[PDB]
Amino acid sequence: GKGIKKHLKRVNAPSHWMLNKMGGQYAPKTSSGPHKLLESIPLVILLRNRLKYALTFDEVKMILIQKIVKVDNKVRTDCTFPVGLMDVIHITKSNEYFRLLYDIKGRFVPHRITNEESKYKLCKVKKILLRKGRLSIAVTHDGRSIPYIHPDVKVNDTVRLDLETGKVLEHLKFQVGSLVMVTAGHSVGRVGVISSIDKNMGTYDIIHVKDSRNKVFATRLSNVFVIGDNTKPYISLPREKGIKLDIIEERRNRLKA
Amino acid sequence: DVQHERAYQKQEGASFFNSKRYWKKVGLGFATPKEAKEGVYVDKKCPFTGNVSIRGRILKGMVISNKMKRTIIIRRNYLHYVKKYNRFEKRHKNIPCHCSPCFDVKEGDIVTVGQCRPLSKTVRFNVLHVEKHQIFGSARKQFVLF
Amino acid sequence: RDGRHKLRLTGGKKKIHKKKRKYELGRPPSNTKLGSRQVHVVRGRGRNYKYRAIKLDSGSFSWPTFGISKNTRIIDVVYNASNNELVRTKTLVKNCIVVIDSHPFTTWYENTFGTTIGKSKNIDPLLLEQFKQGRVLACISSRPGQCGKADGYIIEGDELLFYKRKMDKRN
RNA sequence: AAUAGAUCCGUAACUUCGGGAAAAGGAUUGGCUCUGAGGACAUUAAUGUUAACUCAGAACUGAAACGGACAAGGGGA
RNA sequence: AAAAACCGUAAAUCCUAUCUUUUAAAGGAAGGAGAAGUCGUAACAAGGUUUCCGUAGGUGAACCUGCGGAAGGAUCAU
RNA sequence: UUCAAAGAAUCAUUCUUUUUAAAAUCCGAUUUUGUUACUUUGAGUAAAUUAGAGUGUUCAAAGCAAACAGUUAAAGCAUUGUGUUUGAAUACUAUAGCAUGGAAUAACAAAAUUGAACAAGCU
RNA sequence: AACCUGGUUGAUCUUGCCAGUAGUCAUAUGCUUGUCUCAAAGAUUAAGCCAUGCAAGUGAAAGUAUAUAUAUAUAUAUGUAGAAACUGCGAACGGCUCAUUAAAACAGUUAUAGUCUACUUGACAUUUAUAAGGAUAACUACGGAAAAGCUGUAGCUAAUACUUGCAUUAUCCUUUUGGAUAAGUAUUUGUUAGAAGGAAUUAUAACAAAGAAGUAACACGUAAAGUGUGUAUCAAUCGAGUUUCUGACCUAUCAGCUUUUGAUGUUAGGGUAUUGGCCUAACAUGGCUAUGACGGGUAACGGGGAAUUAGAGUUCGAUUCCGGAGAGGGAGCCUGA
Repeated sequence: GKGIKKHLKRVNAPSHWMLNKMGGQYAPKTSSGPHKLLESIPLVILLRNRLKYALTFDEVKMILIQKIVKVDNKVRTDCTFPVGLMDVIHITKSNEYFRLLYDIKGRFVPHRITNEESKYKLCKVKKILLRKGRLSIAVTHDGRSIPYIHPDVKVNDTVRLDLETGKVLEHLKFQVGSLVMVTAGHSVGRVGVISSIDKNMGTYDIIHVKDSRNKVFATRLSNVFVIGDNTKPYISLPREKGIKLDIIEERRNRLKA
Repeated sequence: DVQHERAYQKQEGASFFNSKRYWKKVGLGFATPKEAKEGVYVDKKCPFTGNVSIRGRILKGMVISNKMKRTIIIRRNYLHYVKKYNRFEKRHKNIPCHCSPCFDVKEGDIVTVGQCRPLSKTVRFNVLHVEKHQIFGSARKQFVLF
Repeated sequence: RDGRHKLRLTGGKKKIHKKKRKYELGRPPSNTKLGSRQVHVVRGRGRNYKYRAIKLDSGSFSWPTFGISKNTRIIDVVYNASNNELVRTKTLVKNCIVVIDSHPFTTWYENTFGTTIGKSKNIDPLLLEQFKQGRVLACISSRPGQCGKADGYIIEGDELLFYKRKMDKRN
């Protein structure tokens, strides 16, 4: 037959998964869920190859059996569960909270997060639908459906979704001064203020983003994520703060120690 | 005058009883022809009148034959780069396009077409705008950089 | 059953590999006669059920000038734009012309307006005699081989005039 | 003795390019009920009156039979 | 449920035709190689009839002859 | 078929900036002025392989790791315990397609037995 | 490392090829072989034929247990397990091979405003009830056949197997409150109005008809109320089918092909998950071609890639990954997302 493929070859795995060639012939195919396979990482990899808590898949299963790891404050027990771009995974045993982010290089890194920030996740809206009764519902990057959004929320906006109540608290627009983070581009993981946008009739829309050091980089509209206004980010960025350094000064300031 | 088939041509979507001719604005910067605005024809595959929608890509070409009913043949000329000899070579490809009766298409005038859903075994494009172009010789023979 | 095994655009024939897949499919037609209502069920792709009607005698038919639909029984199919063996063998297809019992429509007109929304429309004269005979002309609008029922609408105006000329400078 | 009418299809070597050729070799054919096409004539773009048998197609039908008798090439190297 | 009929999908077998590849063959006619074989002397010298071309005919063979060309000639020249 | 002119910065030069026709936009000033080829920049660029950064697998082929104090404790941080620092870069991914700056070189377009623009009156 | 050398002659300078030279993740083979590391391996020809054995099964809270075994206070109420069997899910992934295949497949680039989509994830629902019905496996006993994943008759019983079936909400008026009014999820038909897209016959809404399938007659237990299983629709996700543009080797001693028998297009329909000559009927005569159509050949699966490379190039790519195809050769079909 020709049904859905259910295996993932090790070399065919996404690059940011960052697995070794000789470490077996297969990679864990993420179960279908809230995030795309390419745009996410299974929690098996998250806490075997990143947190190093478990050194085999079986120990990953042993961890997951105890309802101790919660993705967005709800217990998850699927080994190949897609965690996705930004969300709060809380481990109760060590009482630690990680918000998943990108880095300037473009891999998925857990970021240590305090309790007050761990109940406060960001969701980039992707679609605005209206169902029966003229009730509007937002489809977010998280694969989440939020009914009864404010009318002022637009298609590309980003809402602060509270983890417990699942309700939006406030939304951020996509003006030319809005802080943004690139999610899949050549400049994945970069953070900037959106210098400008341009609308292409019937084709991809490009936006040019200004860095902290006045560095302009362009990207497609489909893979940007508003993370705040001009004032400041609404989350805590990793140690590079989303500032991608050039290949020269990166070596230069790595050398000095 | 207009009903020449052994079926009633209706222009589905026109509305006939309550309301307050049907046409749409196709988009992509193309203007709906006044002939489509105020015409009497009915064409189920017309971009501005029928059920089809223009999505995909836009091309331009030279009309090679208009002897099919509401369907014309467009030749696209282009240069293909032969790397070994570091120079180009003339090549062509002709694509069939549906032509609405709102357009008076002759032999050798450049038309622009937009991709639509498969309308026949070979038609996947529909003309959007016609610009008259005087021709000399055989349109198949002549070469236009478009 | 679809998409191959035939000449190219140029006229050349294509050597065939990739024998027939299930998703090409192509089930046999449903020559829907008129008679006692009977419908079979066909399991299409993805377990979506389709209702293959074999015989119908009634259906929902609409008064489009008034925009009101009433269920009624069809009498006889008298024209179809396609091959005219379908009318002779009395099959129901998407847009064939049939005859409809007009009594439900006349009764509805009486109970709503009286006298033998968007009210006071003055109808048309040419449909009056067709009503008075008792049987009216309608065009099917559903696909009985797909939805399992034969719905339609009364034809009037120049469309009715066109079909009237096409059926009966005439034989 | 073998078909042999007609319709549709297909037709080689060779050739003086004209033929060979009805090459060879296939299929169909009744009856019935229908459908389509092919004309002429007058009135104020539209409506009526009327003729020929000739083709094409579809159902149904029968002890699979139908150029039913009559008539009527055997081909090829 | 058996069973049957009808459209449809249609394996498979057979007939016919065409094409492709391989292959037998009396006889015919080439080419190449081998050896001190037989017959002549065609070409290279003006090669003992200058050589060669196209064409045509003839002859044991190389070849000969006619017609028109070329010098790659044996003439750069009263 | 728009040529050109004038000014700041290294060495003697080289390099940077401004305006100079016409039509619409802003009360003397606020600003766009064919198409394509071509060329420049980007976006999408699966990995393995390739080039290539780092990394003493005892070297190398490799691999993507690893490194650091610590005869067992200082230091960092937490208001008593908790190891720490990291790397897995970058480029290529047609010639075609998307967007993009463009002055040169190439084509095509418009251009008269005519074809305009403006002003006034008329519909 | 951007390289040349021997060979025509008595001798010379050329053209010109033969030979030499080096590499090959390129095969075979000969001789020889003390260590360690690394690791290709029935592709070439026979997608030839196969003995034998294995290669897809699955129950740790959570469908169904008087097969049966066990343990707690005293024949009781709890449990612990549990062969077989019914039910559920998977077996459509994976693995192998490269025969077919020459604008086909494949690759980059699009579209799906022309569609389907199990598991998983997020939202969220409409026209006897102190809990409804028969019928069956396992099993029991009587059997048949040399043999098989063969099964006959009679008797019971379960189930999350199969099948029936039980409030309420919203709206208008005086104007917290009292009165009054209305009630189908997809899908199909007819008549209308109309946050987003580039463009809607879009979302959605109104009226008139139909109308599936459902909304728990189900099982275990988390804060010092949860879960599992199942279910309508939408969305996401894992995918898929079609689809735009561009790109391929040799051959003209293949120049005209296609078109009754669909060839190109129109109209109407049928069919499909959807578009489409995909198919049917009527109609028109179109469509491709020296910029190589149509044929023929390939000891041709395509690509990522490999060898050789100064730069160009030339040759290879069955074979780690991706896509395609196939299971002796064809065809047909059931279950199922």
